[PDB]
Amino acid sequence: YNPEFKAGQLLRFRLRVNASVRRHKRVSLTWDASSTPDQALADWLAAKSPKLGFTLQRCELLQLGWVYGRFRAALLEGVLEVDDPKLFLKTLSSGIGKAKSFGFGLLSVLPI
Amino acid sequence: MLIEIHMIQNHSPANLNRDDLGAPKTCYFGGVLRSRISSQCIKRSIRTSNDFKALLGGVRTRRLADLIQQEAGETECWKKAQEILNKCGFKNKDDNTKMLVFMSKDKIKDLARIVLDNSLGLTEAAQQVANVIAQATLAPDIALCGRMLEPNDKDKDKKVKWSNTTVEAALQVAHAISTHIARPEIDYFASACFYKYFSIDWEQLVKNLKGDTNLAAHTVGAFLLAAAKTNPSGKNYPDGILVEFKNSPISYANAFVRPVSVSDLVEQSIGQLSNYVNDIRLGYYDEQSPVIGFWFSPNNRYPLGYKHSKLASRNIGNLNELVGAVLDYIGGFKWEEVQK
Amino acid sequence: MLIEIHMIQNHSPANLNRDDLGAPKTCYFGGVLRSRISSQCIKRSIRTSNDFKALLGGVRTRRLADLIQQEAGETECWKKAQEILNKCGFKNKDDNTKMLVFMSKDKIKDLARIVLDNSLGLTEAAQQVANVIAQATLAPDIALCGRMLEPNDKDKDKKVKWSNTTVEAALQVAHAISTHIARPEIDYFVAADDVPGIGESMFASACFYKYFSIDWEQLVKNLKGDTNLAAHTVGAFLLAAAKTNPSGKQNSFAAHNYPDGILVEFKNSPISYANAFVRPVSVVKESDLVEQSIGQLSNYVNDIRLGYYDEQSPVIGFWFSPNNRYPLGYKHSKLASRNIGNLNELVGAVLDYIGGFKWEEVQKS
Repeated sequence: YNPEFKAGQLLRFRLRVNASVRRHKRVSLTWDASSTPDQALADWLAAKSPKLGFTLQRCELLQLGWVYGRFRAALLEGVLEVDDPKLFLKTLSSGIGKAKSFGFGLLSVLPI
Repeated sequence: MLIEIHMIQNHSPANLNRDDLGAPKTCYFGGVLRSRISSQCIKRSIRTSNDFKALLGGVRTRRLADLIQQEAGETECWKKAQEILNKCGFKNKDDNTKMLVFMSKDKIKDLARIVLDNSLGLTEAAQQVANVIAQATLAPDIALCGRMLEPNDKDKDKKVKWSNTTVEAALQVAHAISTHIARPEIDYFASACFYKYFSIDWEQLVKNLKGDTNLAAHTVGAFLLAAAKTNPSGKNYPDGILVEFKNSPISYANAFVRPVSVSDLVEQSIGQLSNYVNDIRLGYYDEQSPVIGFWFSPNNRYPLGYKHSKLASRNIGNLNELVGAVLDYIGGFKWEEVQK
Repeated sequence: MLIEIHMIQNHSPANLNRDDLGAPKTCYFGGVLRSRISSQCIKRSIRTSNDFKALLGGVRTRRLADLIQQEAGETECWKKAQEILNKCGFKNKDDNTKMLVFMSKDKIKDLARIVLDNSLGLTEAAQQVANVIAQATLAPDIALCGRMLEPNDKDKDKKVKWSNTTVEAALQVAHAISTHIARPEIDYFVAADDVPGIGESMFASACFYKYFSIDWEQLVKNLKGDTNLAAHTVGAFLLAAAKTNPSGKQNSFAAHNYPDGILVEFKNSPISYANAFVRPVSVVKESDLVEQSIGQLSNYVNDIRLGYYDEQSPVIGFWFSPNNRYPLGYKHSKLASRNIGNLNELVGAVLDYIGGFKWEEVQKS
């Protein structure tokens, strides 16, 4: 597999995220009663997307659940736009979160 | 004597139900693979909807231990409750207090009163608790979903007689099914139309509520509203709404034994259902007592009856007007007065 | 003359009859696994049916003391009634009351009078009650079934004179089998406690083929005449088998479906057409399972008719489908003597062939 992508190229991506935050232990992401889980997850992913190297355009939640062995798993799909071709390759094949040993960090990018 | 409702709807994959492996559930019908939503999912989505909060008067919990210690106020009654409950027998094979309990949210006051009586023997205290939760069934949830409670005899008391703790159900629902085969998305390297069937026993429900009538009418209206305006999990009015009153149960699932293969999936499914309904009506019943139905459509989006064959009493363009007509046929039952 | 019914009916994904482990019943026919509903379940469904609530004259209970106590009034009989019923050989084997006495003629006033009589509460009363159960009880449905009782030795007294208690049932029901391979599926569920702080279920769907057999002469004999009651029984059984389903798991898997193809025939020897489905039906893209099964049934019935033909006894049958939705002889053959569009007139025609009995009058008895 040799992924080559140019700057400013639209792609179709599927990614299962690990909503993990640290407080005063590691706890799952929690939203407010006036907001939907999809909005909170989209905002949380867009917060880290600058450092990752891609720009979110649209994203909807598909499967919000847990993975035992206890971890929190959320499956988000949509349309993303690559910012630069340098940081995107580093982000790929490395992970976008924690618990990478249980198959939580993985991207599948498709040309559109 | 029975209210029969058949619904035609569409549902996006983002609001579906998945198995233990994470994939949407499927079923066979006519030798082909379809999409399946469990009936338990539908019931749970209806009892905890925004249109059924006015008629939710029961809870299913394995933590009576935290419900009892929520109204006494005095902290010094918790082991009292963890002993009275175990004297009753609500703890099961192995573990400890792992039997689901189902009583209305009005006898917890009685449970606290009985717990907080120090001049009462423990055995007769447990007996009083049994008579408390052996008649706590005056809730619309219990009269629409039923309840079973098996008391374990492994750790029973001397006598501690149990009353009738089983209530018969009044509602029959089916696993929802796809009018067609499965579909996919866009591979690398859900999206379906479903149907629905309902049945309510008015006599059984009125028996389970000690003969109350306005409560039964309110429950029927709320259940129909919730079924029409609620999505299973996640977070879309139905295209076809059918209402019938029969004395024997009839289902029309054999309308889709031929998969619908084609914006016209809805139309073809409605046509097939209409053909099956007409065929059953014209070839399985006559005389005695006829049946009368109502076709309600979103702005009459889809008409039914080959555009010439009469088979429904009237056409309704609004969901809110549908509830009143259903309650009207039983007699009276204004919607604005039963909501009180 | 034998009345034989063949019907084909589809079902929604359901679980009507299950074993001790909760899995729906299955069987092997033709080398492949199918879905099964037992005959006892069908008989119990017909017996406990709305269209049969008019001729239920049988009671099969492990306890009779309760019934005689209810019929007695306000007195007390339980102890002496048990004493007489133990004087009679109603079993005490392995501490149970084994005998599920199938005593008919629900009028128990005879035994109530015998118990409430200030006579010798002894072998005389035991003989009287034994005769009462053995002799009088006929009932309408104990003509289709019947195993009146079987007295127990050893326990019984040595002065009892039990008479004949065999009824020679005149009903034959075959286990229902699907016309294809069976596909079982697993459902996963959770408890979801309401206050904050996986199981497995089984189901399947199939299209079934059913077969009944009623003997006219034996039904008449067990009723001691009364042809009106025999015709009433035929009509009631026809309707009950046509429109009734097992009452198992119907609060979660509502499968109140009705048959699509019905075959009724009269002959002198019984013939079953279950061999039409030794080859399981495989679905094609241009039709459904029901149509293919009906086609194979058509082929087999026509073949049997042409192959075992006898000139001394023509076979007269009737084929009915709702609104004639699925014809039998699709290509060229007119296998049935008549085609009918409604079930009520099918029952009327069957009764007319039986004895020219119109529907209304036989409903009075």
